[PDB]
Amino acid sequence: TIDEGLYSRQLYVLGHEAMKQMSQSNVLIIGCKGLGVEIAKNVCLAGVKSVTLYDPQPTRIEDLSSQYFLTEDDIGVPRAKVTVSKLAELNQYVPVSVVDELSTEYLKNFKCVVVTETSLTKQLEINDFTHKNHIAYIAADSRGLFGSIFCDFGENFICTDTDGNEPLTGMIASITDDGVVTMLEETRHGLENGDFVKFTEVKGMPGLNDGTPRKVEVKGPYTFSIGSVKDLGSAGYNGVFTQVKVPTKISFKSLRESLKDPEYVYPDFGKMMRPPQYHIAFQALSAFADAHEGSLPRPRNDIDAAEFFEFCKKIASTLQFDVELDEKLIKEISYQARGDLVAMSAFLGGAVAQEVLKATTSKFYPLKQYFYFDSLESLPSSVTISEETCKPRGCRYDGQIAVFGSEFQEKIASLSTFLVGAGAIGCEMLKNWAMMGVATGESGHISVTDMDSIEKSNLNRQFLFRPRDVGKLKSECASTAVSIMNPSLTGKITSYQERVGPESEGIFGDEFFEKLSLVTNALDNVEARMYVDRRCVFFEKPLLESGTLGTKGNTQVVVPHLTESYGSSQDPPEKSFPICTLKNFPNRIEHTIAWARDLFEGLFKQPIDNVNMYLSSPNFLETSLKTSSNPREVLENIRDYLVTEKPLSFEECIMWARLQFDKFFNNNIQQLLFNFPKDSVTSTGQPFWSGPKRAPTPLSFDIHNREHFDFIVAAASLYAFNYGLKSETDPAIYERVLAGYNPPPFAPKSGIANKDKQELKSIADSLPPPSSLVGFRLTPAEFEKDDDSNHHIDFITAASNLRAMNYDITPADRFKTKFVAGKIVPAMCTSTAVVSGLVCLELVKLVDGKKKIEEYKNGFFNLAIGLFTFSDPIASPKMKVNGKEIDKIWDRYNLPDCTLQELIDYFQKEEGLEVTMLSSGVSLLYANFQPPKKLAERLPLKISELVEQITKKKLEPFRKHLVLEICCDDANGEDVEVPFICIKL
Amino acid sequence: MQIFVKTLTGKTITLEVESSDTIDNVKSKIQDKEGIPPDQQRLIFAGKQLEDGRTLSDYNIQKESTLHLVLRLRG
Amino acid sequence: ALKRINRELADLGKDPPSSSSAGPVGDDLFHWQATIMGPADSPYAGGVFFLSIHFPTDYPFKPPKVNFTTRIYHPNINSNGSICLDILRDQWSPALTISKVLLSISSLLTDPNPDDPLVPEIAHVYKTDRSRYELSAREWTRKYAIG
Ligand SMILES: Nc1ncnc2c1ncn2[C@@H]1O[C@H](COP(=O)(O)OP(=O)(O)OP(=O)(O)O)[C@@H](O)[C@H]1O
Ligand SMILES: [Mg+2]
Ligand SMILES: [Mg+2]
Repeated sequence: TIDEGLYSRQLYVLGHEAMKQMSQSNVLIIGCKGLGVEIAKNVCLAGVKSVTLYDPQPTRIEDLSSQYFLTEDDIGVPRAKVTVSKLAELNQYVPVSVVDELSTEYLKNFKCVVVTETSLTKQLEINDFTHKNHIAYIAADSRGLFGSIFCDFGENFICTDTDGNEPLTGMIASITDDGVVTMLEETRHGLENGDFVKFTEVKGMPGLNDGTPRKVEVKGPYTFSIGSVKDLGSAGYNGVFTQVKVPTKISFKSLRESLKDPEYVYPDFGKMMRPPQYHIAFQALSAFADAHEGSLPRPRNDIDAAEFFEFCKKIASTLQFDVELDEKLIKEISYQARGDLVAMSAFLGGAVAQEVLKATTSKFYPLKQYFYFDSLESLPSSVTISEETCKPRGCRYDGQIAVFGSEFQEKIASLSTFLVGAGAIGCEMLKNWAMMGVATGESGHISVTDMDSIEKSNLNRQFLFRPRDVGKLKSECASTAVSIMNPSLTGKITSYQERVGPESEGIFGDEFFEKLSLVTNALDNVEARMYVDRRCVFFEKPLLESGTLGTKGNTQVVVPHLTESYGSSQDPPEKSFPICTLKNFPNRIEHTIAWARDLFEGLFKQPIDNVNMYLSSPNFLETSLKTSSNPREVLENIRDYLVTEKPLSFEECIMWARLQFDKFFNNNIQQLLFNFPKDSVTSTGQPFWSGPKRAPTPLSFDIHNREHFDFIVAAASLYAFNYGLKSETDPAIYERVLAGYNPPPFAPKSGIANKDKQELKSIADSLPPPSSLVGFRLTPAEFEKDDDSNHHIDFITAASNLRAMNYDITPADRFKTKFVAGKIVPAMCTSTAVVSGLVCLELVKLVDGKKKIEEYKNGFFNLAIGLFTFSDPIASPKMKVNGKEIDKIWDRYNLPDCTLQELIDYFQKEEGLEVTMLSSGVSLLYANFQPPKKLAERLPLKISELVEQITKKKLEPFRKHLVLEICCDDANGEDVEVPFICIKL
Repeated sequence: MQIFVKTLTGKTITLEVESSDTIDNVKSKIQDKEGIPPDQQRLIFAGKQLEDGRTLSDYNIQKESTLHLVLRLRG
Repeated sequence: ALKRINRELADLGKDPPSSSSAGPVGDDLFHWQATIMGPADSPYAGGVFFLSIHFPTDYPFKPPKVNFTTRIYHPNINSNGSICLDILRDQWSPALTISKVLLSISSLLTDPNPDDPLVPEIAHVYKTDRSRYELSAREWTRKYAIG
């Protein structure tokens, strides 16, 4: 019942069972400030059964510092009543309600309870009931640059998946009678001792196919031991082993019990003495609020700080904590007590939403139990922060001014950022910038570029779009939405529709890039990341990279002249398969899926293109005869798709589909078996079809079978779409037409003047002339995974399953086929929120212009296990050039537009280096091994003229610089690396 | 001494070796008897894969030990 | 990338391979047109084969793409010229020069590997009727690899 057209990306992270159990749980959220609304948004996007809000406090202006669903026309109204209407629109399957008053017994109606902005007495009263009644209780708080999370899921929490990784699977070479199991060649099982596994498709030991779990004894990286298998058999040949995961019982402690004896989680191992401080500090904050009518300490107040420190001392004495309090850190928490930032709110909201999903679905390992986080390193130091500058000014930025001050507010309001891409991370970044007031001054500006369009599956994690917006451009909708969120950004946002690449340099030129302040990437492909990184390096602009994958996420910051570039942080490459394995000898479902995709392309895409080009290019045949690798293939395809096998109705499409079935699943396998019989042996006497090669078996077309019928339907539908006919789905027509079918006789063949040319000419003169068919064009089939009615994924699934049946491989359903064929990247809304929070926390460091490299942090996290880590950026490598210190990345040579000979003389004299190679992009301008005549012809030419002549392309009018890569040798002959040259045209 | 090497197809080859013999010598014997290049021989004993450059004694191989032979084939 | 390619090209220039001659196409450093001469003691004797080499961006951390252009009747080479060799797929390391790849391809021409073929019919003919395979190879290398 799960709408796979909307939760397509989320299911690959959670699963069908997880979401099915999640859609039957009720969540109550107490408190509806920035953190509360963020949690509610993430939960609603997640897909819980319902959400209930409870916050009777009337709205105030400062509450807009982080609440993005509030407007200045709502001042004086309870936040819940004005937020429910806007929240109910995020997802149509998640009702949202509001309760006027909250009685304790009412709490029995819910499955999870989230508590924010609530005093300690109320937290204790709620927890004393939600603990013994087995209701999940999550309490979150965000004070300035500090945050706290507490989780309590009862005393008998059952966790099914403990790490979020798929079960370990592997292919078995053979199993002895002693229980020794070995994988295939150079294959690591990766198992540990004590695990449970099950065996399937094991030959010689059918008993092991039942699936009963067995102990695992790891004897090495490639072998392990399972015990004694004497009774079931003596030796097992081939088969597949799959790991079995056992549930874990976790017993939590109530809040009242865990106040005295807390259990901490350390988000960073470089500072592990702080969380004991924060545990005292937050309780002191609650006590101080209770002692002054709920009024937090004033910002940067010394009297309130002293009273707060006295309260901290009192609490430490009362709770018998043998910890030496840190006066500086406690007073810092006191100063920022009334702070409310949007980056911290977004980060903690993402974390708490993930915790709610863990509590509801009984999946992943939750926090146990306290999680105290701080980003105090983000506090600016180049501006004046004091009690006078941090006082509220009666504006919507008070929640931020109370932490950063008015001078830093002015610095923020004059930023000119550039966001590349408008995906989920782009939407979150735009929300954060709108809330922070980025580029709201006279000199501020924002530019966002993205060339994609909104799809239905994107609405699950991109909250700035709506179902009515499907089909429109992302950048325009995002700009309009964020202008609605913050009216001050009206006319301060520019949205482009251009793909960032080499061809867009005419728009994102030097004039555009010299006015920016920072660039933030929200891309999803490595090529664009590398290109943007190179451009930023050339222009020396700070860069913010961020990536997500399911529940994992990472954020990196690049600072000019200080840290290394994104290039060197390149990830390991991807996986591709040899042509030999795909063509003839597959052994996994991925191989069959790739083969099915190639078959689809070669059946419904390439012949159509050839026919269309023949009917468009006047001289196509002659060029293809002497250019195409297989002109005979092209001519035969044209003939078949024009005259020989042109369908006239749907019955002929069914006949053609049956013929293709026989041609691809029955005749090729017979030919392959004829070439390599099942009893054949290698040159060494070893059997051929052994190990990584599986003996295929021809398929006989059984109409009653489901897979055959699916393949026939899919092929007929695609052929009709290619010829623009009308397809049908009733089985009656298929059964009727395929009943009277006579398979043409087929036998394997051993093989054994200008006849070939005369054959080609005979094919050619049979083709109808191009003039006879004018305006007749065939529609190619462009692959589209997201559409469920285009018969693409159905065809791929059918072909993959049939080929798996050929080679005795386990077939896969449509879910796995769609995941593999489309290269879908799993994604989550919580990961997006967390990465956006981290990036925006680094942005305030970038604005302040911190110089030391120890003040920046690259972040990594994995929410499936509650892991967070932060490490300093890597410094840019240095080098010695002519006895001088040179940065390898952030240095360049600036030279005028001089002749090549003058450039060589300058490098020989000024730098004392001999130029041996000079290139501009992918063109070799000059080399020391070229013949003297060519050099003498090229030496007296200017650089621009030389480039134009070599590249056979005139320089564009907007071009203003040339980046030259030069390899030069020293006087002794030792190669020395030098930075690139920036020729100024 | 004598040892037995079992292949993936259930065959048992008997070899006359010494505890001090190197793995290279055993792979050479297996190539001489079955014609499998040493580079493609993966010999396993007691859950540990024998590596070139060492001796049988290094792996605690004693009288009438049993090894398993598999073949690593490229694409 | 570019620096590594230039180093390899300069090394090739200094030492003439005699049996091989590789060079960039036009002035593009990421597209070479290599030449291989058929071995004397092989069915492809007296033949010139032209190969297209495309270097990846992360070269030499990634193997180059090598495709035949002259039609050849070989078990491990299909009609499209795709080559079935290990050093180009997994054994690739940031230490092998293009000269090593050309020498390896010449050796592959010297003796095919029918045990793990790419064109099953050619391998079957090779294993069953060697003389017919030799005749076919001579006919093809005379029709396509000459002129
Ligand atoms: N070279 C590029 N220049 C500009 N924008 C780009 C470039 N490459 C990708 N993008 C944008 O990056 C965003 C990718 O985000 P995301 O992957 O979440 O969305 P999607 O690709 O539409 O979805 P899915 O990955 O689920 O199919 C898209 O807006 C795409 O337009
Ligand atoms: Mg898209
Ligand atoms: Mg994408």
